[PDB]
Amino acid sequence: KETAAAKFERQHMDSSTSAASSSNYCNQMMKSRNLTKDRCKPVNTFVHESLADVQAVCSQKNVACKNGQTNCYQSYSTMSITDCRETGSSKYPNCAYKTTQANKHIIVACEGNPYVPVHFDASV
Repeated sequence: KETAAAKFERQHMDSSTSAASSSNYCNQMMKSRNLTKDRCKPVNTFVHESLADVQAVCSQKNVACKNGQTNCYQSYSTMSITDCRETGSSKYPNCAYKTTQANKHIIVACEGNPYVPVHFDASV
């Protein structure tokens, strides 16, 4: 099994780097995190912050999730994020990604006891 909360960290957390290191970053991380095992996950975002920092977002600004549910929260501060979007030459099993670093507010769905992030919703 893999808890909702550990799957979030596996898919979205990357505190070991402060930014998108190189153009190689996405191809490497997407595969590394097993995001390219059943298909090429089209898009994925990695947050370069500490796990305490991202968890604290569950107590920040409450906003509507893209799905209409209401358990989403927006971060008061912008965080360092790396955006990975699948290219055109990307053909499974050879998935390809364009790495894109930025600093934006993250929106995450939170749930549970403790109330921890379980889904990345967006960034603005």
